[PDB]
Amino acid sequence: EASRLGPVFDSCRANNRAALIGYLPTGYPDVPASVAAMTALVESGCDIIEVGVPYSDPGMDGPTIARATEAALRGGVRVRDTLAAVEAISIAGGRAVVMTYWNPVLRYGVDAFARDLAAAGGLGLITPDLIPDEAQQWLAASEEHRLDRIFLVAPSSTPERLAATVEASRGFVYAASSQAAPELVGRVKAVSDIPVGVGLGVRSRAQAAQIAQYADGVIVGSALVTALTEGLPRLRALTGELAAGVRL
Amino acid sequence: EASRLGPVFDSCRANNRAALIGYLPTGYPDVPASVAAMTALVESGCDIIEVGVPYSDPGMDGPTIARATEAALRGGVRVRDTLAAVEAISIAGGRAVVMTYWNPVLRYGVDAFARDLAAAGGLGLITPDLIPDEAQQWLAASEEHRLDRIFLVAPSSTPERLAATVEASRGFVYAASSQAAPELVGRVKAVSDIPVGVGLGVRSRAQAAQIAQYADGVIVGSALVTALTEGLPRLRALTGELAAGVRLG
Amino acid sequence: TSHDPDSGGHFGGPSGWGGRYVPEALMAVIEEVTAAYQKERVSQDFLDDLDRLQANYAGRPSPLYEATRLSQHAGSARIFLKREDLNHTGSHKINNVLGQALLARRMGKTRVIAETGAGQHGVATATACALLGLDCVIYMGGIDTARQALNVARMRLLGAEVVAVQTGSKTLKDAINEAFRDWVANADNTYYCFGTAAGPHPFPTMVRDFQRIIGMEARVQIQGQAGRLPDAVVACVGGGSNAIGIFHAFLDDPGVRLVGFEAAGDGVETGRHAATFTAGSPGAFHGSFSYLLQDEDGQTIESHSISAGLDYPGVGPEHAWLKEAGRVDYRPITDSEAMDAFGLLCRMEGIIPAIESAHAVAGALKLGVELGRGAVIVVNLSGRGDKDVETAAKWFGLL
Amino acid sequence: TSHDPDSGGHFGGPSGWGGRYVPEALMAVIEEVTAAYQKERVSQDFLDDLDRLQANYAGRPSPLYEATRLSQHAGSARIFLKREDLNHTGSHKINNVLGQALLARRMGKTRVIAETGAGQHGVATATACALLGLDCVIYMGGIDTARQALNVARMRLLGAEVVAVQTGSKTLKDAINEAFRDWVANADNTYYCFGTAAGPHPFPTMVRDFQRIIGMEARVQIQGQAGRLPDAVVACVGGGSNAIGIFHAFLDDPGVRLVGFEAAGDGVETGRHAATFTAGSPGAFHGSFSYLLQDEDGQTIESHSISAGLDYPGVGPEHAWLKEAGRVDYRPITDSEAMDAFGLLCRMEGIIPAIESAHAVAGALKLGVELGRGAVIVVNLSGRGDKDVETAAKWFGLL
Ligand SMILES: C=C(NCc1c(COP(=O)(O)O)cnc(C)c1O)C(=O)O
Ligand SMILES: C=C(NCc1c(COP(=O)(O)O)cnc(C)c1O)C(=O)O
Ligand SMILES: N#C[C@@H]1N[C@@H](CO)[C@H]1c1ccc(-c2ccccc2F)cc1
Ligand SMILES: N#C[C@@H]1N[C@@H](CO)[C@H]1c1ccc(-c2ccccc2F)cc1
Ligand SMILES: [Cs+]
Ligand SMILES: [Cs+]
Ligand SMILES: [Cs+]
Ligand SMILES: [Cs+]
Ligand SMILES: [Cs+]
Repeated sequence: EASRLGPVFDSCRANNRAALIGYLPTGYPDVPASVAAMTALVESGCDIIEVGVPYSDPGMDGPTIARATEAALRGGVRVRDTLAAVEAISIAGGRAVVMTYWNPVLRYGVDAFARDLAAAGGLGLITPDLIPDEAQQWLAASEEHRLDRIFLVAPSSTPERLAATVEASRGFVYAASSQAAPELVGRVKAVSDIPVGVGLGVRSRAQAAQIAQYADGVIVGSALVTALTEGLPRLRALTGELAAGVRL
Repeated sequence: EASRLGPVFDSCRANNRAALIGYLPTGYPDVPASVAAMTALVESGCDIIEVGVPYSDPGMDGPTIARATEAALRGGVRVRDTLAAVEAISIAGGRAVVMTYWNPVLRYGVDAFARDLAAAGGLGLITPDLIPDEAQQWLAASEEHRLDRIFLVAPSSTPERLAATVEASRGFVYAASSQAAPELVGRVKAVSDIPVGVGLGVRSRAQAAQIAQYADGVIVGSALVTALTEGLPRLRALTGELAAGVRLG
Repeated sequence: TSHDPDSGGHFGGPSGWGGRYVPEALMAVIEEVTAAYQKERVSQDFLDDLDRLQANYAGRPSPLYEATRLSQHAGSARIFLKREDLNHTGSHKINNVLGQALLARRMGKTRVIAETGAGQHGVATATACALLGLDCVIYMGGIDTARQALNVARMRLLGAEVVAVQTGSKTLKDAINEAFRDWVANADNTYYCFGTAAGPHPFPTMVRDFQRIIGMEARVQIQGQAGRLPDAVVACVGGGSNAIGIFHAFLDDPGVRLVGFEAAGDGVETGRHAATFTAGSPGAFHGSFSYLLQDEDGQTIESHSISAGLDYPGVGPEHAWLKEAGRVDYRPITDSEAMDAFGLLCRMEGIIPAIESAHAVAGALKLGVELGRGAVIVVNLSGRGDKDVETAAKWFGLL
Repeated sequence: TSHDPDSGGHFGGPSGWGGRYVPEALMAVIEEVTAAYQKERVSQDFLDDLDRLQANYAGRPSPLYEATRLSQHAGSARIFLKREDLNHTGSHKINNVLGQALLARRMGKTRVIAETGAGQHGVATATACALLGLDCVIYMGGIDTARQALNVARMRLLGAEVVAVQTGSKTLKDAINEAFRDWVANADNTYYCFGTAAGPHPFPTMVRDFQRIIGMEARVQIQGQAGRLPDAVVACVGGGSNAIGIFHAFLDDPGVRLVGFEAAGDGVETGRHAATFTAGSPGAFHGSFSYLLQDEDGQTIESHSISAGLDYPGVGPEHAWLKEAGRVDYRPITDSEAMDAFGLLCRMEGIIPAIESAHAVAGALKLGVELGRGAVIVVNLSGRGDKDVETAAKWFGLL
């Protein structure tokens, strides 16, 4: 009847605010510490958690995330560690989606990964290198195991492809990138009432507030990894600052 | 008429010996020392001196002669210094021929070089990179200025070319090169009575004596240069041993 | 045609080889390039321009040469060398580059980027950009800049900027990752001149269409010289452009065996190879669903080869399809086998091959022993060895 | 036969240019080579063997490319490049070597020797000897081994012994002297594959006959592409083989200007040059009567050039005869002029020429300014610049 993340965005939209969406990669700095960090995010007030699956050739990841995922892989991180992370988040009372490049999902098995993601309490999948054009197996797996499918749109997206991507998405649309972010969010609002998340290299409280004025979600990742590298207390402090940002 | 070197070979053949033919390059180790060295050869019993003209690219010279000609050219040796060496040799009672590559002769002027060589008392010219095929100007200058013309023959020389090279030569034929050397002299004697000088890298009395059995002249070059590098006394001793070698009775 | 993919870039229907595994951020320019290729491939102006340059600039056709002194080392079979080594810049790469570079100019793009491993695609790209007046940036892995240094200096002389890539394995796959990131950022002004028959649609089809000329010439030349079609046609396989180029014209001749030879490095048992078909499995990598070397979770495994050109853990999707269909067989050749053949081609035929191409010659020698006396084997001699002379002289102790 | 010398090798009269200024010890083998060549130059089976190798092994014909992006630096003249850079081995040298190596096999010789400066002749000879199963010894000046080291390594991989010559200037003239000394000692079994259009008869004529193909092809090609014979044909001049090769077919076209470009080094006023026709005079050198750089006593003056292939104080006798006749003009080009042209060609047309060839390109640009808008100038692009990349990268501040 409705998406898995829909009640989270309605609860935010009822409290007159945007959702804070927090990315961390599994296994950085090691697997136990990363899970303890993801639990800390739930406590520090993240509405949704993006659990990153480290990939050997992460085409779209920036330098902070790329080096962290490289380090997680050196440390022996495995795809199953991500599903353990989703379970620990869900028991703690948080809401988790998985962000992954597509080959790890193919290798695991698209149906099997959906099945096991859903059994861990996972709510959906963010797919940076999977366009709807190739998503037939994922569409079927998503419908059967009741998982949201968050595709990405871009400033460069043609009108036709923007429409097709928004139509194929359930839960929210990850609008990735001067006035480009609000213009892209505007073009999604013109064809659909689906929530839009915005990832813009957010570092601070003021930046999260600006984004909350037009986006239903603020996505933070790079800054969270930078914070965890200095320390786990530094992550709590930053996450609390960003929690206040989205309520403005 | 008789060749300029005719009387020397006739005289040697009457005393049952070969002519000793000694090579030194002008300007090694410097110009005055080389003139003193060539005078010493006359005094020590060289019948004929080959005055070498140092050339920048001497393809037929061995390592010992090539290093020495390089050293001469670094010293600043000139073609006119070879003419002066011939004068000094003539003044000392000696007999000089010049050995040169052809281009220094062309640059000087063939007729003019033949004139000036004859004026200095020079008796002829040994031409290792001039074959009779290209020797038209030289043959004319040679007849005009009464100079002998010593072309080379080799073991590889065909019957036709050997006969043409002997026919074109006056004074002696240079048989340059083991039984190759007597065989080559033997081929020259079958077509002509011209004297044959033989070069074989000779360095000792014994080798000079071997060659004097069949040859009219024994040519020595490399070993004289090696001797002079050690010193002028060593050159005198070696030349004396080679002069004993050419004699047979 | 019978061999082309659907409009999405899929070969073989529901196997699903090829396609586009790329971010939405790239789809506007990918769709732009696809459309421009479809328009220009039937434009007589474009084909006339490409043809004029292939003849007068690049030196086509390349000859087909019967290497008769190799015959005794190949079971008395007859080895014919298709001499792509004689092309301008010294390899097959120039064929694809002139096509794509002309296309970049037709689209109004003002900047060209490329990846290179052996440096031959880099040099060809720089060449075409000099010729057409386009800004050029070549991405090259740091290990490749060191072992193919002659080509770095050629690229710089040709006016191309070169960026040494220090991430991952510092070889071809890592250069491709960096050039991809550049294209994502600069798509509106930049054309990506991709040098092998992999990537998202349209690159596998387009690269193959520009390389097809090799096989079309070879098919005519072998019938002229030998009086019949060959018993086999063989090539080395990196990403797959020279192999697919020579193979394509023989696909519908059922008696012509097709064999691709991939790099096995220290040996397939050692974990230091680039033997994608022998040891890899299906997956999505660098824009396509094809074969790649990957671990149990689907992390790309780093390849290794003495040859910079074959040191790539992926392979192009049309090859995956031809392997599935049983039309082409793919076999491993080790560093040692390749270098033996390198030396042999030097001493027997006076031809210094690329170490890439040496893998194909080594495989041809073995295939000659299987097929026997009088068998006719066409080998694509993909490049010359200028760039590898130091490596090979070191290998044979000639210093 | 109209432009040939007499049976003694002389151009312009029985005591004119050319001839045989050699020792009697070489005459048997010189006469043997002369007789063999006179027999084989009129044998269709020999010319067929040479043609078949030219087409299928060497990849002839070489193309003619109009370098339109040079025009503005050549007074709006039209520079057409005859692309000998695309031959097997990377130069025109292979044309002559294939002919002479085929002749060595016909004569029953088992050992081939050669001189080389740039290393392109040395590589070409090694290549042919590997192809034909002949033992190969190459003599190369010590200075040249250091500045053309890529070609030393290639020769060694091809199976040749490379001997570094330390005598004199340690450059091409001194390599020639050593090769001559080898031949004198080993005439029985050894063929001397001489690499330029100089030397004693029969070499100037034989080398020119095997390079004639360049001009024969170019004369057909230029009429096809430009619609008429050129206003000029130009080439660089070392000993003179690539120049005489392209010039020969245009000698009886009275409207076609012919210009040879010689290496002027630091300048003709400095005494560091190889400008034989500008600064030299007639004399006997390396087997022939021709022009050379020489002092008042007739000693050879050591040449200098940045180009190893033009660093030679002599020139072939056919060029001396053509100079004296008023048919060809010969003109100096300095190191700097040549490097400016080297760089321009890389930058504008994406072709990396030999530094030798860049002298011809430099000369064509000046000639273009002299002749003006629309003048058709054919330039012999004698070889590629891969051997010169290190030197050129250093010249332009690119490592
Ligand atoms: C990767 C590069 N070259 C690969 C290459 C290959 C292998 O690439 P294919 O795309 O498989 O043909 C074969 N032969 C030569 C001479 C090559 O240079 C490059 O130059 O960037
Ligand atoms: C002397 C040598 N090369 C001369 C050369 C020359 C000049 O030599 P010619 O004999 O004048 O053609 C021109 N171009 C190239 C590419 C060359 O390599 C050599 O390689 O042995
Ligand atoms: N995001 C994403 C993907 N993670 C990387 C690994 O695959 C990255 C990627 C890299 C390169 C390509 C590519 C290759 C050839 C031509 C055009 C291309 F775009 C595509 C994707
Ligand atoms: N003696 C004598 C001559 N001093 C040298 C030059 O004057 C030496 C010489 C050197 C080389 C050649 C030569 C060149 C090309 C082909 C065949 C050849 F033999 C000839 C002579
Ligand atoms: Cs060709
Ligand atoms: Cs450029
Ligand atoms: Cs591969
Ligand atoms: Cs010259
Ligand atoms: Cs410089």
